[PDB]
Amino acid sequence: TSIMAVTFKDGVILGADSRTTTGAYIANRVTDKLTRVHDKIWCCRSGSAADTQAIADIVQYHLELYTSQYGTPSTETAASVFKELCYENKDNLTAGIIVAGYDDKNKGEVYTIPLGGSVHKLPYAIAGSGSTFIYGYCDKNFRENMSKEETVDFIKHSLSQAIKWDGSSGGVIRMVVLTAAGVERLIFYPDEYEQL
Amino acid sequence: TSIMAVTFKDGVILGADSRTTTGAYIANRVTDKLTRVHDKIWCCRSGSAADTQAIADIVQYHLELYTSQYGTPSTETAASVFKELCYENKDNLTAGIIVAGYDDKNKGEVYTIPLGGSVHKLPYAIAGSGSTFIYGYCDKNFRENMSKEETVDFIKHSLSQAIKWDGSSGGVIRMVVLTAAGVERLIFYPDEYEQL
Amino acid sequence: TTTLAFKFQHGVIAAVDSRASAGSYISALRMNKVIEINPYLLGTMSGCAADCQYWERLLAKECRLYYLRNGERISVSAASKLLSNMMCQYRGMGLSMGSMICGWDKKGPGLYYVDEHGTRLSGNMFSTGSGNTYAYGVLDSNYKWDLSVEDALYLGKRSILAAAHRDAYSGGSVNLYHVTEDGWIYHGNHDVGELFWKVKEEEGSFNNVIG
Amino acid sequence: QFNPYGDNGGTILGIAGEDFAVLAGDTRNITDYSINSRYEPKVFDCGDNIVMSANGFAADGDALVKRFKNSVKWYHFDHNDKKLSINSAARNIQHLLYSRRFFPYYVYNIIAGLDEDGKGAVYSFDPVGSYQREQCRAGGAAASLIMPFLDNQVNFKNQYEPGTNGKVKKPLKYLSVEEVIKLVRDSFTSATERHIQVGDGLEILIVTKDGVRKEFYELKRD
Amino acid sequence: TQQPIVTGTSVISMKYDNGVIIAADNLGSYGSLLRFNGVERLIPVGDNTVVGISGDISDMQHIERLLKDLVTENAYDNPLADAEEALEPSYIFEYLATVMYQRRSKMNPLWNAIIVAGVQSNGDQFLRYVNLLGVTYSSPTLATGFGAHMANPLLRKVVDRESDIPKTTVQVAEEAIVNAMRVLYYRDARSSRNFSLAIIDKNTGLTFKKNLQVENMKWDFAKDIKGYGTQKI
Amino acid sequence: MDIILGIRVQDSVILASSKAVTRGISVLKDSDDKTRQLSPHTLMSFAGEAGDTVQFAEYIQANIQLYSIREDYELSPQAVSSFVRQELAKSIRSRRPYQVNVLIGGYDKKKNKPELYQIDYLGTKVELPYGAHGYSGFYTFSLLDHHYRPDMTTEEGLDLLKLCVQELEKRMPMDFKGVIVKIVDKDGIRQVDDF
Amino acid sequence: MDIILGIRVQDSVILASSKAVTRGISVLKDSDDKTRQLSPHTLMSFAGEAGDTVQFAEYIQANIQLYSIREDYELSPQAVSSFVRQELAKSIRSRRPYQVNVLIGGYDKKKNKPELYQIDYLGTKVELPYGAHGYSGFYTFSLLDHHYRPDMTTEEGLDLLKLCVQELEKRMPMDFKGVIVKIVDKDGIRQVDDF
Amino acid sequence: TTIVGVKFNNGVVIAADTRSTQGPIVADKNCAKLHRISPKIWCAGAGTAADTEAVTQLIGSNIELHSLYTSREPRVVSALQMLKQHLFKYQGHIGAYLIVAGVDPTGSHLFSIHAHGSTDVGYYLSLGSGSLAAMAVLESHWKQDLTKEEAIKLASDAIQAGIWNDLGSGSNVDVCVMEIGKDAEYLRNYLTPNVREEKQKSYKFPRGTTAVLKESIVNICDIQEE
Amino acid sequence: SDPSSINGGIVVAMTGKDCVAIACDLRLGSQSLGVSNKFEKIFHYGHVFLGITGLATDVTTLNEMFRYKTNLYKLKEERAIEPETFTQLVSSSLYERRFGPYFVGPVVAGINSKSGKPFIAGFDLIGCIDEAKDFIVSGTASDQLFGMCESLYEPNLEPEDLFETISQALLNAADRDALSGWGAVVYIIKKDEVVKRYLKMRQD
Ligand SMILES: *[C@@](C)(CO)[C@](*)(O)[C@H](Cc1ccccc1)NC(=O)[C@H](Cc1ccc(OC)cc1)NC(=O)[C@@H](C)NC(=O)CN1CCOCC1
Ligand SMILES: *[C@@](C)(CO)[C@](*)(O)[C@H](Cc1ccccc1)NC(=O)[C@H](Cc1ccc(OC)cc1)NC(=O)[C@@H](C)NC(=O)CN1CCOCC1
Ligand SMILES: [Mg+2]
Ligand SMILES: [Mg+2]
Ligand SMILES: [Mg+2]
Ligand SMILES: [Mg+2]
Ligand SMILES: [Mg+2]
Repeated sequence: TSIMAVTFKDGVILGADSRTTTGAYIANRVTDKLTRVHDKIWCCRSGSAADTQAIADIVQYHLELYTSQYGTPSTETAASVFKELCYENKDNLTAGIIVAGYDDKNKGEVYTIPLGGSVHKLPYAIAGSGSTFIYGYCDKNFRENMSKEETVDFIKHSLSQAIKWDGSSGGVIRMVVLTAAGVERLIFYPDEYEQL
Repeated sequence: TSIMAVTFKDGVILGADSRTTTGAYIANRVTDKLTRVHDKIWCCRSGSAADTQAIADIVQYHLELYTSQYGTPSTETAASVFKELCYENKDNLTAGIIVAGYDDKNKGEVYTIPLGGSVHKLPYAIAGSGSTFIYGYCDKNFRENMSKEETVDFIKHSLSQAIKWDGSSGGVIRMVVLTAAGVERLIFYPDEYEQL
Repeated sequence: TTTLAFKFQHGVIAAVDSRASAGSYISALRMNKVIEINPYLLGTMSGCAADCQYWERLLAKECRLYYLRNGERISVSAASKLLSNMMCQYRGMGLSMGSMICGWDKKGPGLYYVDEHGTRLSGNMFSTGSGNTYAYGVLDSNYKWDLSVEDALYLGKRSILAAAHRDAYSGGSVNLYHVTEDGWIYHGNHDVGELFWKVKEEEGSFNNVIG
Repeated sequence: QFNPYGDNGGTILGIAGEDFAVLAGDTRNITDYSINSRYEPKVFDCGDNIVMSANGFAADGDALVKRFKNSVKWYHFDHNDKKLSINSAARNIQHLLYSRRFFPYYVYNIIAGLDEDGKGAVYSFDPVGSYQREQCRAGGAAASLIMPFLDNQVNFKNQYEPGTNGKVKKPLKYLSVEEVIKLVRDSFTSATERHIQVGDGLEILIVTKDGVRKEFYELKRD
Repeated sequence: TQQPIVTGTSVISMKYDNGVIIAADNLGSYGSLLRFNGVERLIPVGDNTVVGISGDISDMQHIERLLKDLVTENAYDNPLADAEEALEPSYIFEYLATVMYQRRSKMNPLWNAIIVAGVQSNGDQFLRYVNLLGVTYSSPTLATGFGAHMANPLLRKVVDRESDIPKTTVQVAEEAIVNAMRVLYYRDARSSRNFSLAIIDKNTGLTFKKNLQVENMKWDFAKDIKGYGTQKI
Repeated sequence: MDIILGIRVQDSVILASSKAVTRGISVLKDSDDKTRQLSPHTLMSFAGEAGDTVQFAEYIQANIQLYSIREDYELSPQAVSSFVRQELAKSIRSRRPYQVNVLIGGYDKKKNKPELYQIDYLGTKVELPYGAHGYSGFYTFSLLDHHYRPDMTTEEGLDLLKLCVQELEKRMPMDFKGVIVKIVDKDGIRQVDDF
Repeated sequence: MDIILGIRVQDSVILASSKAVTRGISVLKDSDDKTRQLSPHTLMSFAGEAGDTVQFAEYIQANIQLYSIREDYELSPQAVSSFVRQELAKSIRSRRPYQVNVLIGGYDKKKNKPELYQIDYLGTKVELPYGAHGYSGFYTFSLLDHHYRPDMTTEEGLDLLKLCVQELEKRMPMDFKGVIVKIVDKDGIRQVDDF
Repeated sequence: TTIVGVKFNNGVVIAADTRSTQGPIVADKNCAKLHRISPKIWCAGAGTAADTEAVTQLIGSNIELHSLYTSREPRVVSALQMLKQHLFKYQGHIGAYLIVAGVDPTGSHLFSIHAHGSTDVGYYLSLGSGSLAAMAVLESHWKQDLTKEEAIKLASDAIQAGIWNDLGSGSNVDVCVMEIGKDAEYLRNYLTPNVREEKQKSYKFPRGTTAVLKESIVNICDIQEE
Repeated sequence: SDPSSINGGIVVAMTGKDCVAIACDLRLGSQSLGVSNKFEKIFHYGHVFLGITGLATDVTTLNEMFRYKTNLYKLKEERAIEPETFTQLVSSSLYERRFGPYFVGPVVAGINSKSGKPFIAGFDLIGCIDEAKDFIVSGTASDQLFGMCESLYEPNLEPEDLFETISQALLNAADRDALSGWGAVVYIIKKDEVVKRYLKMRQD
């Protein structure tokens, strides 16, 4: 898996590959790893698909109930619900989740929640097996307050390299753009990103 | 460990960090991982320091004896001696070696010899625990027939990122330039490469 | 440890050593491996010292409550069974306790062997611990029902000595008890070092040992 | 896998006099080959003229002492400020230890004080609750080094009276507090030489009818 | 029972004449990966206590929240919450030590090593250590992990025993701490150059220094070192 | 414990059970009676893990005695054996099963027939003319297969039983210290004091 | 195999060795002689792992017999015991050690003295007035410690030996099928045919 | 153990503590860990004590024979090469961890050596259980262009750090200084900061205290004449 | 299972004024079972004394081996071997079995016949020499012996005073060890006379 979330001037963009493996067999080559827990709060999932689906479903339930009572929740609040689940059930879970969301007050925010259940707020985050191969690239090429088009290129180039070197990553590159304008889904096929 | 060898217009440059660890303790922070097996045939060592030192010493002996009888050996010949040792003793060795050398006929050549004892001739090679973090960066930034100054910057930037993310890598960046002009040793300290 | 106890014409003898070990290290030279539950009830101890002390002192609580409720001393049979039932609760939990419940009741003198498995055996003679085999050798060849109190006390004393000598994990001293229908009678602490040399000379035994 | 136990080293020593008692322990706290503290008190005045030391795994030792101190406090509340006798404290501690028969307090405990006849008393425990009153006891890391010395110098074992040649033993004459403290200091100085976990400092608590008194002595810090 | 995932390395500290100093680097390691570079592992509790934590970061964040809630709870129905009945270093420590020992007794520990540094109401210096086993000890110098092996020897050259504390100034103590942090950066493979330092003084109060860097490093001699034995070039 | 044998003849059931009890390397007792009377015409012998055997037997005994008092009526050997089997089948899937094998020898006063039931610790019940547990059957069943008739007298049953014990005493490496023999018939239960 | 005993009296050495041989759960033989005559005045009994015992004993026997023929002279019991010990000490660090414990009973014709040597499979030699291997000593040494004198007659030695066997037969869980007793004295080696 | 090696202006110095341990027990309070390979080549060993000795005596023997064969003074690189090839051959089973230092016609040298056969070069090194305590001192106080007196001070300070802070190290400090153009000076017990204090009591017994059974003269002399 | 503690036993050696002492218990066992109370663990080759603890078969084997080697030494050198030289011989002989060692704890004691200097030395099972000035201990009660020797010992003791010190060190250490005791022997060694004393002790 290769997943990342990047903040930029107008908000935040989540990115992911689409490969799901059972050993060396590709069980699904068009997976959607970008999952919605609220209107403008999305997460990227890594680790056990069963665990991360079960968590994201519970989180979506909590934020739906939160909204009914207290109005639109913050991205920090969503990350706290993820954390609480990932931390208290760390012995029985294998989940590496990146949470990304857009407020009008706080704008684009990114939280990463690795295996232990710790939370880390960041300008951008990378995770999954393929992330190891792009730590150097992403660190060198990331800038704060990039444009939408710059941020899309950054994620596309980054995940392109992750896919190139990681066998557990591949397929299409899916992206979700979170801004005041709304929610935009993007997709990029191999013939586009492989020639970068 | 973070090691790499890069061919360029005038020849080849070997690069390495200087950190040697025993678990989390840094046993040596000024290690010289760039080792000479012949006048203009050098290698970068990764894995068991005992194994790689023992191998490089045996190889140096073979190439000294080769030279006495048949004249200056090729870089391919040096890589073959490494391979023969690494392959036939693969059950009792943990050695990941990059071989780099300069001929006037063949110019700069780079061979990598990973764990199994296979040989791979490449334009450039990266190895060691810290190499994982710069696969994306090195792939994106490498060009053939670079200048000496470009190649030095490429290695410096690459190993800077490897050191930044890999705890097993660090210290100074050592480099060895192999050209027709001769053999030039370079060194770059933390205050220089950390701010890149 | 080595412990023994046997019934005879004039009641029951109970003899134990006093050594305690923690590996090859002798942690104690003089430990009491007999518990005075009541004036007519004794309990020997072999195995884990903590288990032996806790459960037999808890047995004494339960035997005391029996007397208060019924206005009558508990039998040796009933006391031994209460203990064996305690062992059966912590069945397989890792307790190590080998004990002989000695006493005098209406049926006369009583002797029961009880271990951590919940085993409960009635008999005229028992010996427990690492050195029980050495004690049995002397007991079996010299035991009679027609023993005098003096000779019976010596037999239990000499049988422990045999074990203390050969068994590395038995020794220190010998504690003697004699149970009668008027209660138990303590017949003192006997250092094995001194007792050995004394028995060697008087009896002529242990010829192989030089002194 | 998580190991809930540890070894903080240290060594303790209890000696009972005719009308006094001492409980000594080194002040060094360690893990593996590192020193945590050169002065970490290990012997405590628990009240009612009783002193206590739980040697082995410090966390379990601190928990036990803390619980016993608590037990003394509640003994006063429940029984009209009655003084807890040393024999009653010993029995109470047995039940504190055995409450954990299947997840033991990993400590060798010693208490010292005076019995109800005013004589010196020392009680010794094992991790699971077996106890006994003794005249002399060393516990902990260097216990095997020290105990034989005390058998020889306190109970005069293997010592006979000259001229008789093994026929008459050395008579068991009582020891003064000054003589005992010498044996305590020499015991710990010897243990410090040959045991790596023993050193830094020695703290002695002396119990008499007048109360509890402390004495501190430096030990080698290597 | 668990295993630590994202970890923080050494926390070092020492007493000086008027207070205590505590320091810890800003790194959150993920095995050999130096994953997170902006992690604060010194957590102030009021203006008289700083809790320094090493080990598992998720458990650290949990403890950080317990302490934040402890301050909240202490203020409840407490007119003297910012005065006589304010939280003391000894209260905060004993609370943590209680929690750590309870968790290890349930075989579900908080995988941490904690040093509580502070100054009490009466001006006394407080410095005590507690870890995942519930083991507690106090000393003029305290350090966790690698700091125990490398920092303590250096800090004990300044304050070797209790009587050296009144002779040690804040400048000397801070200098010793900063030197120790440099040594750890040379020799601890799971350390970072960036660190935080906190001073709790009985007169000047709590001084919290962020974004400190290890400086004045010696590397030049590396140029002369060649090969691993016989190599000259 | 080790050897328990059973044989059903014309008008009675005979149970033979070893006398030895061993702890560690020492034989503690050579006169142990490995049996309990469940009712006047029903006897149960037992063998298995130390402690469990007696506890199980006495628990069964108490339950059958309770039934007898409640109904003022003796349960048939078949009914008792089924009750025992269910308890063992219940036990095998418990947290800590009772490791006990039993033989139930009874005389059914209604049908005027002796009955022998063999039940192992799993709750495996079988009605047999002769039975054994553990290794006992390996040595003895060939003799029983050869010599057994259903019209045998009690005396002939005892003689065939002696031959089985003699074979055990010859070919077993194990000294089981002889056997206590008990006979169950219309008149109740009695022990053969000389064997 | 299991039990081998030895006792040195005034003018002779007496060796008692069990007769049982067991394969699996069956006693194959109850008359096995666990001994070999090494020389006219030297007898060696043995006990240990199956097969190794006889192979080792016969190998020793062949070597001592070879020595006797070569020199036309009988080696002293002490010399034989040392030779045997060295072979076992040599064996314990081999690829597959010989798992054999032995007692060597001999009468030294030069010194006119009986001699008993106990040697275990590690090559641990001790000269003793009485000895045993395995668990045998646990039951018998207390009796021997009590009753043994160095001036005992051969008949008194046999009576004390009977008492040892009786204790073994009472307290061992193991049926070893009695013992073959042999006496070694100045006149050579003879077997006690009634024991 | 704690052992160090420090280079200086005109040579090299090595130092060691003097404690040897059988687990938590101190077997020898004044052990000699500074071994001689050749007159001006000294090594210091940590790990399995018998291995450090045996391997040092073996290489020292072969070095002496080599020196005789070549009519030359032995070089540190020769000892280094012979040691590592020997240790490598036994794949870490010979638990010898050494700091090798010396002076020869080529100059002054300082190497470390691990049990598996890996070698390192340095201006300052430390090995053993107290290596971290010693290295903390070396990293704090070492500098380029040290004098002989500064290097001995630094070396012994590094050993002291191990003595006081490492339980595996203790007692005294041994030093050996190898300077170019000079005889090597072995300073046995250079520091003695752990002398046992006077005991409070004398435990000398009265003659006749011990019980005796038999007395006999032991013949240690050979068979006599006449 | 542990070869160094199957048979049990202890050896202790001490230096005095112009004298040395070496002592050992007499027990030989099979774990808990006491087998022999006459198993002496001290041997001498000329005027050099060797005490060996540990696995009894190796004790016996090594004695026979060093008897072999010292007898050849003497035939070739035309003189008896000295303690310092013998100590190196023991060390060499043990290390030649580095990867299949004798499970022993040897102790050398003696006086150099030329210099008159008292000498003691101890080894681990594979040859590491411990040349102590004061005392050497070996065996299953080595911890106990260290405690006794370290407290009872004082330098420059006379032969008859040294006897009492070493005897009490051994006796009281043995009485706190299950696998040691069953008798004891003490050798008092001077430049040209050696006295051997069997001690009276508890036999349990
Ligand atoms: C013999 C000595 C050994 O088999 C005998 O069984 C004694 C029986 C006994 C009974 C009551 C009191 C004292 C002794 N047993 C012991 O000494 C046991 C043996 C044993 C060791 C280890 C075990 O764990 C598997 C089980 C049994 N020793 C102990 O219980 C020992 C751990 N405890 C003590 O030594 C406690 N003492 C030490 C001195 O201070 C007072 C407490
Ligand atoms: C410090 C003590 C620890 O590193 C130092 O390295 C010393 C080095 C040393 C060098 C020369 C002389 C004296 C000391 N090492 C020791 O003191 C070692 C500690 C040690 C014990 C066991 C080992 O095996 C894993 C390795 C090291 N002492 C000894 O080696 C000596 C006391 N021998 C033994 O303890 C017996 N060893 C023999 C080999 O098998 C294991 C037990
Ligand atoms: Mg799951
Ligand atoms: Mg791919
Ligand atoms: Mg130290
Ligand atoms: Mg069945
Ligand atoms: Mg004994």
